Amino acid sequence: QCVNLTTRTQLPPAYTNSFTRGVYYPDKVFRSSVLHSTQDLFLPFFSNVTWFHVISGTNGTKRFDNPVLPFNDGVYFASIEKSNIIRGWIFGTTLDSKTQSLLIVNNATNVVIKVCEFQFCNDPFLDHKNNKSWMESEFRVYSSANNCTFEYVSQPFLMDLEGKQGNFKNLREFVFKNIDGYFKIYSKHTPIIVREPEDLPQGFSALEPLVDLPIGINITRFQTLLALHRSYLTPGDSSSGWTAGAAAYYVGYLQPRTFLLKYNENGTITDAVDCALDPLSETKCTLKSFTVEK
Amino acid sequence: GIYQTSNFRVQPTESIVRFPNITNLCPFDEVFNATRFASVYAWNRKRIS
Amino acid sequence: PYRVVVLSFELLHAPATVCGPKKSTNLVKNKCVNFNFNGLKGTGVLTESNKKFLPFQQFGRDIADTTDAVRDPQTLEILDITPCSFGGVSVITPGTNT
Ligand SMILES: *[C@@H]1O[C@H](CO)[C@@H](O)[C@H](O)[C@H]1NC(C)=O
Ligand SMILES: *[C@@H]1O[C@H](CO)[C@@H](O)[C@H](O)[C@H]1NC(C)=O
Ligand SMILES: *[C@@H]1O[C@H](CO)[C@@H](O)[C@H](O)[C@H]1NC(C)=O
Repeated sequence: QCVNLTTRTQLPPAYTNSFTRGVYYPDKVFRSSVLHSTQDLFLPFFSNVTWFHVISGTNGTKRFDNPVLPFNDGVYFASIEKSNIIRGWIFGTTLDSKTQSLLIVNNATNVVIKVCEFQFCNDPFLDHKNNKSWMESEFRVYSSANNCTFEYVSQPFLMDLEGKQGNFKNLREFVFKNIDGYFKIYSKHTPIIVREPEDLPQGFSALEPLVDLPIGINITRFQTLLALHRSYLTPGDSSSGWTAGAAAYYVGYLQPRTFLLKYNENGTITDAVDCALDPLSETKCTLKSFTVEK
Repeated sequence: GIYQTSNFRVQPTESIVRFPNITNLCPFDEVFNATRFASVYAWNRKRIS
Repeated sequence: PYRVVVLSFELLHAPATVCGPKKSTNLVKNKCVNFNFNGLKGTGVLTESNKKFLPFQQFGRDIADTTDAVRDPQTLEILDITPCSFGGVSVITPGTNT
């Protein structure tokens, strides 16, 4: 069923600046307390990224946001939740059961990487009933499965096992690059406990490499798949009766840039500085240090 | 006097190569040890990856 | 009747598919040996490495961008590598006419 559910709230995009996120281990080499300058793809510091949300505080049956997005060179996805509303992704060029599409679906038993093509609905997603026998009774992700030649299965990426509704102790950050016919996915799941629900956390992190795929197809457009826990918070009908929960996720972008990174004694990344933001940052990059004298 | 004249080194004698096991393999038994075989016109076309 | 199968492998090598290295070999330590850990061939002397990699790290690197430690693909232990010993020779003489 292509649902095409009503009460479609089309709103302008909320903007949140990119506060010193978007760093990842560029390769598999190891270092020890050194300074390194690297020219590669990164998310530039302090850039306005798009904020999307699905929340039932005021509109339990009216707040859904699953539009298509362009995948120019890579994205930095981030999500803050506690009940795992975000569950899948979709990519490709035409998405008309004619071009290969990547259905990264988390599942529960095992994450599945699929290259196959499908005729997806106008508003594809998944929903699962509030019943005790929890199961995605609505396989509304698509309706046709035509042709493909590669599939892959692995252990599903872990959850924080914090299934509450208070301060969202689930925060998951992902980066998806596609170069040289390799689809590389870096990620990190930062649990934390409490944080003011204003924007993305103000701090620093790192993005360990997770997976690589040698599939090698051109990519130009994508979007996200939300599996809903359709409950009796608005009891009765299903297609129109559901809850929007409380979920927020931010979408950024990548640009070629030069960075200076430092390593600790055991080789982890503690902090880094770009080479195009401020004249002082340019001076740090050129002098190759974190301190300068008069 | 003294004369810096020669350079010496120690050369190896043997080689070693390593690889991360053979854990995954291509299942080809089902081809030869097939329960039943395909007809003359039309055929099974098995893609290996 | 004869049961026959025809194998047809494609080309153009953009979708690298099957391949195989196979043929693993033995290990030695504390001797001048050539090593081909993962196609990063080198020559030198092996030993242990007390330093700990990250779980995804494969082979280390030191100042001046040189290989210094590699994790063995079989036993998953990070060994340390040192270049072969070498040096220079000086000759002391008191005089040919003496
Ligand atoms: C989810 O896991 C089950 C358990 O093996 C599996 O049968 C099912 O195919 C998986 N889902 C998808 C979409 O593959
Ligand atoms: C680095 O890691 C080692 C163990 O891997 C630990 O003993 C040490 O305290 C760590 N140091 C820092 C600065 O993280
Ligand atoms: C390789 O296989 C042997 C077989 O016993 C096993 O002991 C070893 O841990 C394996 N190593 C890897 C990296 O799979």
